[PDB]
Amino acid sequence: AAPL
Amino acid sequence: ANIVGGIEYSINNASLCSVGFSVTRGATKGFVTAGHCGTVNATARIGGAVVGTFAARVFPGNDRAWVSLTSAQTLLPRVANGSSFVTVRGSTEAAVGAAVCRSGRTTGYQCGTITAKNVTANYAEGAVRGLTQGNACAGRGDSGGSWITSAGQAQGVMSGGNVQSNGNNCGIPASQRSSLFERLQPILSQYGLSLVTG
Repeated sequence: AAPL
Repeated sequence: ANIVGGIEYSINNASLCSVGFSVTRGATKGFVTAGHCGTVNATARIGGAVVGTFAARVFPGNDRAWVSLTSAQTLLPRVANGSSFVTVRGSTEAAVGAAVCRSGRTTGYQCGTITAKNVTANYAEGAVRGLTQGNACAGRGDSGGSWITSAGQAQGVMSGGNVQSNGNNCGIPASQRSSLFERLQPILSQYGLSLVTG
């Protein structure tokens, strides 16, 4: 999951 | 500029994020957005014009920020949905299973349901704890944008997601999406802000  | 949830703004003429919600802090106008979008005193522009600067943020740990705007900005109780608008009525927190939509400048307006609360995202920078997960899709640029129910209850701001190489998770089925938002209520009390409603 990454920022956006 | 008219400040509507979901619209694009830039940070120090480089990054892009989306407006979360119009808020006031006494006589000061602002909007809430994601903490990872800027640092304190970063300049926010909407459509090439300076609209205000980041007043405070917490990222990582949490992912929240609010931008203090100049008095020339027009705050509105609305979240963009295409050419239409969803009216912000309050901030009752919806429960798991509830339907929810989100608005941002990359994928527009997407809906899905809340699947889990108090999720930890382990970003490269550090963990962000206490996020709520929905399966509405989102893409790079949507960060900071509004999560709202159709009934107008504001839920939080877009934090992050399991994005694919195309920059969003819209091409994988809903069952496989993890799109995470920061709850609005702790941001409102942490900064003494009040939601603009209509």
